[PDB]
Order: sequence, then structure tokens, then C-alpha cells
Amino acid sequence: IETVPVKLKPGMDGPKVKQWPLTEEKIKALVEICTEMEKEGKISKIGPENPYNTPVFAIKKKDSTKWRKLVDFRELNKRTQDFWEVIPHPAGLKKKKSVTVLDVGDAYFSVPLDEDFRKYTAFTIPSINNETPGIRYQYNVLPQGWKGSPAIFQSSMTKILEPFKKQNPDIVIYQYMDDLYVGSDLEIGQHRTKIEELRQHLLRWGFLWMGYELHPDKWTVQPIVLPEKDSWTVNDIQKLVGKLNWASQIYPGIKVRQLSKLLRGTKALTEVIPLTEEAELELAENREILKEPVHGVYYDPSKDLIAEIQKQGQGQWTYQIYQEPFKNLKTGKYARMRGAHTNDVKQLTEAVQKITTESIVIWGKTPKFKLPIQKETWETWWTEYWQATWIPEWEFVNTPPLVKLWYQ
Amino acid sequence: MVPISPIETVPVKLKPGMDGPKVKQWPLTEEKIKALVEICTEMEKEGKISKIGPENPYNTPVFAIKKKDSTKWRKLVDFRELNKRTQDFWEVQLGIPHPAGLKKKKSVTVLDVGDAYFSVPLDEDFRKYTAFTIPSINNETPGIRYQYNVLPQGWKGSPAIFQSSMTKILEPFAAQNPDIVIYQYMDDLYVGSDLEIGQHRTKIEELRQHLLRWGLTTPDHQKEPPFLWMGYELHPDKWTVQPIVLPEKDSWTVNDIQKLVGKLNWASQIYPGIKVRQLSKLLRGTKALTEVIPLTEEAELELAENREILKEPVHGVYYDPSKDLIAEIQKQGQGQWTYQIYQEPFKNLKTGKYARMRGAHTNDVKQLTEAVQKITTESIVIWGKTPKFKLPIQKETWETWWTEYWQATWIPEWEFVNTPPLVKLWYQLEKEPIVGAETFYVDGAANRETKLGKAGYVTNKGRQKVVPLTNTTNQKTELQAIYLALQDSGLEVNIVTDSQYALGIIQAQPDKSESELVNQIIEQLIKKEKVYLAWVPAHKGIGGNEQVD
Ligand SMILES: Cc1cc2cc(C#N)cn2c(C)c1Nc1ccnc(Nc2ccc(C#N)cc2)n1
Ligand SMILES: [Mg+2]
Ligand SMILES: [Mg+2]
Ligand SMILES: [Mg+2]
Ligand SMILES: [Mg+2]
Repeated sequence: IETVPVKLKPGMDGPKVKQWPLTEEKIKALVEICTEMEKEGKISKIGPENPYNTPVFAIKKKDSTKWRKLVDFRELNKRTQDFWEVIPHPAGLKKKKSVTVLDVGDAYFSVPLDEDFRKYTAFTIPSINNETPGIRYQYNVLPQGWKGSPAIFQSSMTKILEPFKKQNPDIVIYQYMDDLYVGSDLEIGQHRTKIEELRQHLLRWGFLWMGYELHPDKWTVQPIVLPEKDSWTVNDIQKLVGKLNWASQIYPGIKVRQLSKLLRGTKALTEVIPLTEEAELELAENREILKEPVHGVYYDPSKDLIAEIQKQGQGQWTYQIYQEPFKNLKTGKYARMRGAHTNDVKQLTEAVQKITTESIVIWGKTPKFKLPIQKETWETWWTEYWQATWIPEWEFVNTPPLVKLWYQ
Repeated sequence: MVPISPIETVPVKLKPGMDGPKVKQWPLTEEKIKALVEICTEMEKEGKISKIGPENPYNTPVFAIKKKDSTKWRKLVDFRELNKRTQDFWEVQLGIPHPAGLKKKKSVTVLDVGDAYFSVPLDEDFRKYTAFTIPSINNETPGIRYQYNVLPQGWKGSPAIFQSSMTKILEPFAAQNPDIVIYQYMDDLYVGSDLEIGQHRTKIEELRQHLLRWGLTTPDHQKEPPFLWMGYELHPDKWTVQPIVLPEKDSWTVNDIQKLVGKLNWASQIYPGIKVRQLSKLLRGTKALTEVIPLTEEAELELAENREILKEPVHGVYYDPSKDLIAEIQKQGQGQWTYQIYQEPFKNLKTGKYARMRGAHTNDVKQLTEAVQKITTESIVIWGKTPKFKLPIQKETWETWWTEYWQATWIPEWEFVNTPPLVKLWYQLEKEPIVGAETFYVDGAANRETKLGKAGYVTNKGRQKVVPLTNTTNQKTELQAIYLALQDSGLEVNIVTDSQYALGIIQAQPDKSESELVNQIIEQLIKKEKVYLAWVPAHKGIGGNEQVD
């Protein structure tokens, strides 16, 4: 009922970010949705005196036929004042057997937005071929996808969930942007019934019926493994030595000398080389070293999380999350086929969403991605496959990395 | 008195921390002053301006200029200073419509809204910032002080506020008449439809009444089809670019060539197959417009081909939303690609071209991919959808390429069209070492100070070479080493290198390069039946030999 005053960071004006081209269907979708939101007082028309803009589009979330408005607030969010409630994030969330993700964004629409800040939420619904003026709007209430919405709504949310939390003490609840992550160790059916209990608990107190079920305890990671062979070729040993050399930037005690002693002399690549005893011992010792965790690996909340993705072919993708080079906080692999078999970019987009979800569960924030794709390709297609209500930061890598080989 | 609805004003502010303009009024001739007094008397009488007291600190210079009309004076207020201090506005004029996206109209009428412009009030609190002074005769009295009540010509916020006010006024009329289109440009409204001319003139009269409700009067027009608009000619059923005339010259300066390339780029959106590369390649590293640059034979041929393409008028048709969109691309060579977008065969909605990005190495498939993305994006802007593509590349070629490429890449729904030259993969490296094929261990090195170096190889059959090189670098010698291995081997070969640079280039799979060395290597690769390239770490005591200093 009362708006909490919001300001941008000192020395910063509001976002001015070009609206990117939208398809006919997304435009129709946004016109319907925004017409209804305007009738509901959630948004108001604005005039030419508002210079600011934030891009908008629409998505179809997991297994639903309804469009959802999605504002890309990344610019506003980095320009928006840091809101300090004076959250550590739960460490137990990732340890729970099942976590269900709920879209709670609708709730935000019940809290009015500070007047003087509203101008900064300006967005445009474009017209095809720019034949009619873009319909301009701003938010009267807490918009979905804005940094300030969960921070502001937090006091309301905690109060809403007091009975559920107090009566379900072992259930771990985390909020990130528009999403509510509810973990528990219960049985999947009982779990679904408790989630339903929570969403009805929400409906009573004010499209949240959906759910996304993750099983964090089943998250596999990826230790470094070396081949076990009866007969090694010159090529096999060369690849092994390459891999071990690469591992030695990570793990201190890696030795290639004895193994290298087999690569002295100029031999056919396919010629089989029996391993010496010193070489087999060196290999065994390396294998031992690789079973231990990496030395000096810590998470620092003040630093960016960085995620790298490699295309391994045949629908397989490898990834690594780290803060500092050769200190990996998490590694993983996706063999997943979800509707993507003929489409690389759909695959990559889904990989990015999954990695971001995992990153939110573990550390409570999103990584900056290094994507193995051309800027123009990604920028052209990623919004077609995007199912998530947040969006991360990304950059592009144009030079093929060698490390692909070593992650499988 | 028929009551008219007021036009709601737009709240306007100066840029934060900035105050209004304070600028000295220029001395003017007695003639100019009398003229300005008369003009401003008329304007004041019409309500456009108002006399203000001594209190207002602000000022903007006023000028009198002999009118475009032979006998008259014209008032020019110079708002540059106020414009500098005026807030940014939303500019709806950005991203102009493309004619190929328009729908054909049976009738298009023009309505002069020039009078409606001055019916638009200026924000009350902002008016003081628009103050100006007519200097008095012989400077012996206080100058006459005025401020604007309406959007001033030349002021920063006038076009956006005019447009938004007009749009707001027209919205209910447009929404309740979906069978017409309305578009505002300058002082004119354009109303198209497919209705019978009677019903059309009817809807026009209805619009004039609707406007009258705000007290906006229209002259009851000079402009008729074809329209000359933003560099085009619009006709009821067709569009084209305004005439493109390539000048005859015995010599060309840098400026001439720039203008030429501009005309060609503008023409390329309708005239198919326009080429700019050989003409643009002259413009690099000049900066002097007057400098005369001799034309290469290739530039002359390009310009001639252009002249041929431009010899007679070509037209695009308009968009029919009920029919699918088709885009077809051809390779022109030298990194140039050209395309056509149509619905019915041989009737183009538009045409266009794509030049390869500036880079060290490239291949045809990447370029085709980029062209596809560009056409996709332009097409979503113009028609709101992706066209079906017809491409000079075999399905199998594309399959092989994207399945083996280290980057994620995608092309939307497309089909092969067999119209040479076809895009192909020129070489394909092996995924596993080759049994029976000789194994070449290559290396190169160079002394950084002397720039002397060596490149070479040793193989499993005892084959060896070391070549001494002058004026070279490590990277060059690594490449040269690989080149030698390719040169001296059979149709199938294994090559072992420690060079991450060379592997970084070759794994990118270029079919062409700036470096002649990489080019020679590519030619060699093309000639091979099977090539396996293996990387090993340097200085680990592997069969790759230094040897090379
Ligand atoms: C009505 C419209 C008129 C108009 C005059 C100018 C100028 N100068 C620029 N215009 C734009 C941009 C419009 N806006 C739209 C919107 C949809 N379809 C068309 N089609 C269409 C077809 C034929 C002609 C002709 N002759 C002119 C437009 N125009
Ligand atoms: Mg798209
Ligand atoms: Mg006196
Ligand atoms: Mg012509
Ligand atoms: Mg070496």
C-alpha cells in the first residue's frame, strides 16, 4: 500500500536500450497481455517525455500454451541501487532430495511502485515494419524480472510463508527473482502434494500452478579421468601426455617424464608402444593425484561466477563453472536430447538455462557465460528457445579451445 | 461555439542541473526589426506567442531572413542553445518503414495537418525558457519580449511532441477503422485503404470531422501518387528507389567513390546483383575527399556490371501477409553475396547483399551463415517472420559441417537450390590417425632479434627436411613447417605439431585467408585424400624435433 523509495546508482541515468525485432506472434501476444495489464492498472501509457527504454519479448514456459511477457531488465538491474535488507543464501538447498521451482512473479503485481522510479521501467511494444508508433508503457507496480521486486516484496513474502515454514521446518525455501525454489527430502508424490499445499497457501493469501522439479542430490559433476588400455598407440600416449600436461596446471604433482620417454624417437602414430614400468607407475601416481579435489578452491560472493561450455558433438555438451582459472567450483556434462536433435542453438540455449538454474541453487546467483558461438547467430536465435524468467550475461568465444578434447 | 477538446500538454524539463538559455540578441537592421515586429504581431494575435514582462531572465536569439518567397520576411528563432539544454525525448521516427513491408492500397489520400501543429500547446512551466527579444529601433526602448505558447519550429521537442499528440488523437479513429491505414510524415497525414473511392472519401471526411473535435482544420492536396518518400517512390501497387544515376567521369576522387558506393548500396535493395567490393577496396586508408584515386581494372569491371544492372527501372512489389516469404541467396565471389526476397516467383519484394566481415581467415559456409542471419533479422523487422531459404549448398554438406564444427551453428528452414557456384567443404580432417600413412613430426622456430628461423620435419620412414628462413617469426615457421609436411607427403598423411597457434587456425577450417602461407596450406589440404592433425605439448621430449633452433 506504501511504496518504498527506490533510486538508481549515483552518477547513472536510466536505461536506454533498443527494442530488438519481434515476430508477429510475440507482438500479438504482448499486445493482448499488455492490454489486460493496462486495464488492471499494472502498467500505464507514457508520453515522449520518457526517453528511457528496456527491451521486451514473450516466451512459452515449460509445457504450457500461454505466452508470458518477459522484460530484459539486465541493464536496469545493474543500474539499480543495491538493496541491502541488512541474504547469505541457503547451503542446504542443493543438498535436498527434490527442489520444485515455482513462478511467483504475479505476486509482485500487488505492490505499488515508487512514482519517481516508474519512468525507468519504460518499455516498447514494436510494430511490424515500424508502420505504427510503438506502444509505450511503464510499470505502476513491481515488475517481473526487476532486481528490486524480490528485495522489496521480501517482507511480504516472509510473512505470507510463516505458517508453512513454521509447520514444515525441514523444507528449504529460497527466492531468486521471479522464482521460488522449494526443497524437501520427502517422497515425490508427497512432495508434489506439499508443493500444491504451498501454492494454494499462496493463492489464498493472494501462472503459479506450474512446477519445475530438480533433484540436486543426483547432480553428477565430472572428475578428470584417464584411459585404461591394454595396448597404447603413439597417438594414445600423445593424447594422454597432452591431457596430463593440461591437468598439471590444476593439480600440482602431475608428471609426464616417463610417459614422455616413450614418445622419444619418431614413430608411426598407430604403432603400439608397450608401457614401461616407470611409465605405468607414473600413470598410476597421476591417476591417484586426480582422485583428490583441487587445492585452494573457494567461493567468493564478491566475485563473478564464470561458465564455459564446449560442444562435444552428438548432442553432448560439457561445462565448467569457476571464479579463478583452473579452480573449478563445478563441472558437468549434458547428453540430453530435449526436442533439440537437429538444432545446435536450441541445445546450447537449454544448456545455458540448466547451468544457470544449477548455479542459482548452489550459489544463489548467475554466471557470466562464455559461449562457443558467433554473436550474430546467438543474438538472432536465443529468444526463440528461452523458457526462463531470468536472463544471464554472456560473451562469445571465436577461437576454438584445445580444452574441449580434455573434457571428453 | 462548438466546444473543442483540449490537447493535453507534455511535461517538459531541462536536462538535470541545467538552467535555461541566456543568449545575447544580435543587432538587427531597422528593416529586419520592423519586419519582425509585424510577424510577431500576427503570431501574437494568433495565440502562438505572448508578450512577457521584464522578470524573465532567459533569452534566445531571433533572426529575420529574406523569405523563400520573393517578397516577404521570415522569422527564424535560433534554438541551438535551448536544444542543448533540453531533455532527450522518445523519438518514434527511428527505424523507418521499409516499402517492401507495406501492403498494397487501392487508394492513398494526403491531408495537410500543418494548421494542427500550432494547435498543440507548449508545457506551461517550460514556456519561459523559449523567451526571445525583438531589438528596439535604435536601441532606445526596451526590446519587445515574447515567449511561445505552442511548439516552436526548430525546438528539440517539437517533432516528438507533435507526433505523439497526433498519434494520441488518431488512436481511437484507427482502432475503430481497421480497414484503413494512417501514417504521419512532417505536416502530412497519409490515409490508405482498399475501399471503393466513394467509401474512401467517406472515411476521409469522417477523419476530418474527428480531427475537428479537437478544432483541427484541414485545407479541404498537392501531393498524389507516386510519392517521393525517404529516397523511394511509392506507387499504389509497387515501389522502387528514386532514380539512380551513376555519373560519367574521366577521373574519380575519394568523395566521388564514396558517393558512388552510397548510390550502389541504396540501389542494392531493389536492383539485384549489385557489387561494391572492388570499388570499396579503393577507399581504405585515405581520409582525403579531394584525393584522386585511379580505378583498378576490377573496379572498372564492377562499375560496368553495375551500370548494366541499373540501365532500366526495376520495381519491388508489396507484401501479402497471406503468402509465404521466400529468400534466395547466391555467392558472387570475393566475399560478396546477393539475395532476393519474394512470394510469387520472379516478383521480388526486395533484394540485397552481404559482404564478409573483415578478418584474418574465413570460409564460404560461415559467410553463407552470416548472410542467412542478417536476412533473418531484416526479415523479422520488415515482415515479422523468417523467410524460407533457398541456398546454394547441399544438405549433406551442411550436415557434415554443422555436425563437425566446434561452434554451435544453425540455419532456419531451408532447401538446396542448384545454381552454381555451390558452397562446399574443400577439405575435411581425420578424427583418428591413419594406418599406413607416413607420420610427419613438424617444428619451426625463429630468433626474435635476428628474425632468422628454421622450419621442418622428421618422419617415421626417416624422411627429413629443414629449411632456413629470413624475416620470420615463431608462428610463421610453425605454419611453414606444416606446409612442408603437406608438400612432401603422399595423399594420406599424419602430421604432429606442438603449435597451438597453427592448430587454432586450422581447426577453424578456413577455405581462404589473408596470409598467403595459410592459403598455400589450404591448397595442399584440398589436394590431400586424408589428413590427420595431432597436437602435442612442446618441450616434453616428444619425437617433434629441435633440431630447429
Ligand atoms: C498509408 C501509408 C501512406 C504513406 C505515404 C507515404 C509517403 N510519402 C508513406 N506512407 C506510409 C508509410 C504509409 N503506411 C502504410 C501502412 C501499411 N501499408 C502501406 N502501403 C502503401 C501502399 C501504397 C502507397 C502508395 N502510393 C503507400 C503505402 N502503407
Ligand atoms: Mg527469431
Ligand atoms: Mg532614451
Ligand atoms: Mg535507375
Ligand atoms: Mg618444440
